[PDB]
Amino acid sequence: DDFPLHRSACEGDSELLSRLLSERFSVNQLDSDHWAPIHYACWYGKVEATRILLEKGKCNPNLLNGQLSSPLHFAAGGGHAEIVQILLNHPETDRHITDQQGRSPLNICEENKQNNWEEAAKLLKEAINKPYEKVRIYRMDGSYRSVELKHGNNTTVQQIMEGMRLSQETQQYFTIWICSENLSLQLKPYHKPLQHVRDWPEILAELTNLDPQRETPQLFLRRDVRLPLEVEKQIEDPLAILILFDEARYNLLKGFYTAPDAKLITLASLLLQIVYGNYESKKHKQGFLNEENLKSIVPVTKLKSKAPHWTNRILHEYKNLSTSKEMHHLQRMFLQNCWEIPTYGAAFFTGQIFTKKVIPVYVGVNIKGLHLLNMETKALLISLKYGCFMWQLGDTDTCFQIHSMENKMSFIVHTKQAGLVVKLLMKLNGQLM
Repeated sequence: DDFPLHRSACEGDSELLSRLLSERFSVNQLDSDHWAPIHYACWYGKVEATRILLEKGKCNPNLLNGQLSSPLHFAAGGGHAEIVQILLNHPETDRHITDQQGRSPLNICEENKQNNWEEAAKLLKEAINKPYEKVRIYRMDGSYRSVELKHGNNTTVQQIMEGMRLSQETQQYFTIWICSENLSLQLKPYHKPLQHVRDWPEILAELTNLDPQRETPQLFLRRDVRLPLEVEKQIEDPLAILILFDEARYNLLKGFYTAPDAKLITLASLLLQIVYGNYESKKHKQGFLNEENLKSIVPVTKLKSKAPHWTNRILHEYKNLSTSKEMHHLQRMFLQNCWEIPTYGAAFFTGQIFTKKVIPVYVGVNIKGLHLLNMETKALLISLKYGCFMWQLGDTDTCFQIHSMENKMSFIVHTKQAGLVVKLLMKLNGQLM
């Protein structure tokens, strides 16, 4: 390895640097000096080399050295004003970054007094006036909150949660998830969400067989999968109720909540009361529950064949609600009906089982146990409470096995998320010592 991408950067050969990027050379590879190409470019003041690496190369502007220094330190340290301009204009830049010795870019700049250090120092000082960049944090009702990014893309989940306008009690129920259409991951407090967004094609590559160009990740506020059901039952905060509710309704409508028709009807009636208020004879009597507004109160998996024969039982239970009142009281009742549902609060993973035929399955894990849904129909294939089964990862970490102590059925789920599943099973089981 000659490290030609690195050499091209400090030599300032733009055309060479650009071509090497297209020829699939990595922008975060560290050479034998533990330096990435952006470090050479910023140390030696190669303006155009840094610009191409940040833009075409889509390099992390805060990418650390082997010795934990940043491009901004090298840029400012060498007094390369124009490169400092560029880095500060990058949306992901962490302007509160510190090196291995807790020094700021300004500290190095003012000390070394190299080149255009005076100009670089001005840019750094009046960069404090700049408003921070903002990331969108979505809820399951489709809405979102713009949160200020203190440390650019180095901003952690915990720091983002502090940016959420949530009290200490409404906050303990939720955390940040990174989710595309067909992969959802709950992040830990120390994780950096925008790095996961950045590395999303590689995350999909490790865990799924999905097309990265057909999946687009976003950040979500979502129920903590670790939240004990016994703790949730004590909840009484209106905002915390609303968020859990909207997420519950979301799972309901998509068909992830499996239950007898009586339960699904009870839920539909509660949604009618919650959305439309009290029942009135002129409005909702006949022809009211058709395809269009049935779809917002019943599972989509029941909308075609099953729901059209529920309309009268739904109207009855809806009428009885009109003859609780407050909005968060009603939504709590909804959750009360959801809590007894087997797959409530579950994280879902995708996999396959092989009957020696090939059945694609959702793998659900919650504080209750493990659950398998047929991927197309969302039908509940198997539901196992903790204590009633055991799990074991496969040789390759590409599958896992489950042993039923009573049903004595053993089966193997094939999935590249097997590691995440086994890890999560262990954690949630341990909460029940």
